[PDB]
Amino acid sequence: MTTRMYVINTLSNMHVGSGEVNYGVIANLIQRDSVTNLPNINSSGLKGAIREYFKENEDLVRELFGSAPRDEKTLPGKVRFFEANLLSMPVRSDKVPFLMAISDEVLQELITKMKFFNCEEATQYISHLSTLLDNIKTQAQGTDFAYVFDPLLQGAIIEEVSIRATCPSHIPLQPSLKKLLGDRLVILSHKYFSILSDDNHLPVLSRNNLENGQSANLWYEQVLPRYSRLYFMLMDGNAQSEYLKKFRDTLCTPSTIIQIGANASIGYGYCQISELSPF
Amino acid sequence: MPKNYTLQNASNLGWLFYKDYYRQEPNVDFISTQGKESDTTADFFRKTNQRITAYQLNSESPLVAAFNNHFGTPLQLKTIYPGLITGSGLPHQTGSKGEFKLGFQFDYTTGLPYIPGSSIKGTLRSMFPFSLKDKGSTKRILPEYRKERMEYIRDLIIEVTNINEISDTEIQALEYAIFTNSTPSGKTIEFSLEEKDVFYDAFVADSKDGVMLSDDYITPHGENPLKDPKPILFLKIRPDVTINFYFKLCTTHLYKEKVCSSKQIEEIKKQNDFSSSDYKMITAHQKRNLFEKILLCIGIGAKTNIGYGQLKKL
Amino acid sequence: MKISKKQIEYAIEALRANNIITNDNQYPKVFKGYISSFGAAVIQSGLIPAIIFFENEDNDANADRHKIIGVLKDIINAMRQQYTVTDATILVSSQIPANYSMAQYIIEHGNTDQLLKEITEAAVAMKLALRMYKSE
Amino acid sequence: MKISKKQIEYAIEALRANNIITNDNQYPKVFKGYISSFGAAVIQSGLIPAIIFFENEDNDANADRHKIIGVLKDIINAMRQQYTVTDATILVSSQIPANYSMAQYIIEHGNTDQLLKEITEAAVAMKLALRMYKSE
RNA sequence: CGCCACUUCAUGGAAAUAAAUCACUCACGAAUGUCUU
Repeated sequence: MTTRMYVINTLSNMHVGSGEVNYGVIANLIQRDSVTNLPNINSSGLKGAIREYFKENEDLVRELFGSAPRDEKTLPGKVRFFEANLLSMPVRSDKVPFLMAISDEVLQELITKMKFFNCEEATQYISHLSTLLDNIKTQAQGTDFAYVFDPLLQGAIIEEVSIRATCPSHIPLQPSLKKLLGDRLVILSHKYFSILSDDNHLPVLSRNNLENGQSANLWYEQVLPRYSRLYFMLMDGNAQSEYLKKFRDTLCTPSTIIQIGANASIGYGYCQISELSPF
Repeated sequence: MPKNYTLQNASNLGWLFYKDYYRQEPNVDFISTQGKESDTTADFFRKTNQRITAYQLNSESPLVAAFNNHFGTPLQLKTIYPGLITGSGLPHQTGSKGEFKLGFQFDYTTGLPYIPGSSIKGTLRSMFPFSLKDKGSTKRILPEYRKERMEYIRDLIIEVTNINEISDTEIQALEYAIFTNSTPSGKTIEFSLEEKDVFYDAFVADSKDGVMLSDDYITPHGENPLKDPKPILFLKIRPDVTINFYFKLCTTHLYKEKVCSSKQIEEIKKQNDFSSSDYKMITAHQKRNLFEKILLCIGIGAKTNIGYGQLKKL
Repeated sequence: MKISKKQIEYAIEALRANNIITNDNQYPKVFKGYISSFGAAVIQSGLIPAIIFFENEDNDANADRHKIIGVLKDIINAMRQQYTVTDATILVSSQIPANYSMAQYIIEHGNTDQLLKEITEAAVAMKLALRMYKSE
Repeated sequence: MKISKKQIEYAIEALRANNIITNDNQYPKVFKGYISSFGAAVIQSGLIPAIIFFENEDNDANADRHKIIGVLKDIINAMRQQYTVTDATILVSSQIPANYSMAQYIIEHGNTDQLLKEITEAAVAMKLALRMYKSE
């Protein structure tokens, strides 16, 4: 009841700038986790974007998010927003346009987070994800692996000639886990996923500034690829029930699209937020 | 596999063009000078280019359908033949024979050719008077730039909407509201969530009967006509290909040459001294028509001066 | 990625040793674009295509582009000279032969992340080192 | 920390001496952003890359960005002038030569913990002293 | 009318630029001002 896990499905190339200076090729990098070095959204940015979406409902924002800055009455927000961590990232291939890529360490982190935070429907997900991770570890036996669960994706090149996909027939993929993580799922080793998600491999978009049709500036912007999945934790801090119901209804409505990150005017950070479906 | 891109049987076009293009194969050499000019290297690159230029796109594509669901009703325009080029400045070159020398703009996830929303926004803004920044270098051409573009914007607005007369300050306010979402200055207008202009990515929608990517040549002849030319091979979007432009546009309210919010304009209307002569309104449909006219006028992409990237109504 | 001061020192000596920096602490203005374009090519097309393009000696370019690949090789050699014993067990500490083609060295050693990371760090170091001197 | 009045005085004198503030107590607007961004660049990147970026002349910028590096060098020189010369002290009091770029000095004068501390303090003093003046 | 091919396969420019650099609130509140031998 208190804690729910929400999945973020991005519909365009999303950029949450870290704001730091990079003197290499990429001038603008994206936010990364302080521990795992994976792309993420700061909880402040998530809360700001969601508050911007709900700004019209003044009572709901005041009860859930808190008081507006520099208001005379500073009242704390009741709902607690946790940072969104990368769940699945699309990887380019030769057999299919893109595949859903997740590492064993990402799965273990998700299992640990569900154990610690005690999500609403966490028990079945933890059980099945632990079973899947144990099967993957048994099959790998300490080596690098790229495991697909579709027999047609055998021998697929996951963005790099070194990484080739093998299909272990013994390991089953439950349909709810497929829905959570994504179709055409590949389980990568930590080394492979770190290589595929580092600064030399993440997609970059080139932009230039034109003055009377002549280029004045030029820079590269790192982006999180479209259709990437991130999970964040929402804690119900004794907030009012009806406002909470309205919040979850609007948030999980299929017609709802939320903008998170930078470059809103050029259609960058548009996402769909989904709740953890019961298993 | 070879045609009809889809999501189940395809190779990521950006992947093929950038990462898999220069894969190291047995008996294929392009490190040495002899290898780069050899016929084996030319055959290798010819096969790679043929793989690139064999994919079609159906109108009922689940990718394009998902794009339509996410970003709304598209603006469908059709490519004419010089071709269409996007991302020409992306580095893709080694010095070999039969390879694509210029870059191409591919979506990372889907792999489809696309035009980033930044490109569309900049192209549309370039035909507005206040696109050029007031700077020391630009101050020589600054007056003529705005003078020429303001007339064009005026006729286009009078064409697309019912407004009989528009002022220079009104045009400035409209431009800064559409592109900057602010006032001409640095002031912010209290806008609602829906009162924002968003320029999504233009995607290739449907190649009716044929592939969507073709190969083209630009062959510069140097300043010496007695020297040999220089064949440059690049990848272009084929003519007769449907491009889907996605926008999120709102209604702009102008009262006394200033941009007003929707609730602001409601309050202004409710007042006693409401002059209907000073009230102007451009709707989202009229904004779309304005953008369509701009696109049909100048086009989008690279080498637009020499014809590339011109569009016709579907 | 943080560029160390020793990497910038290596870049300075490599740019002097090949002949990017003249005796009066000046360099031709086109090498700036050369190094920036090499970084962009590495990030976009890949390590091997960029190395092959900028390694070519039969160019129509204004200046000697292959000298930037030479500077790359010298910087990588200097970096590998200071690899620790425990680093040599994980990382390849062998010196790249002077006359060896860099592209074929990378190909024969694979496409390992070590070489790509070293190339990117050395390219950033070269850019920073050129930023310290005057463009003719 | 707390604001050091002597460092603020040094910053005032260096800003006047490096032709940042005109005869009227006024400065070009972009220098505020320059001073503010210098500290963030120093923290996020290395000290050497930040000093290279800001000391770089012939750049494409709205004003003379290397003037802030000149101001920093003048402030560091004043601090080293005021340093107490006693045994069992850590700070080295030798001044930075006027013919020396700051990048070169930091390059060949490593173990730069003292230099890092001085540069951060001088940046803070510059930021706080620039507020006495008006931006055009 | 017959017979017959060679040549050329990227250079130059832009490689980040400005705005915001913490803001508001709380800055001590209550008890004890002598007590027991």
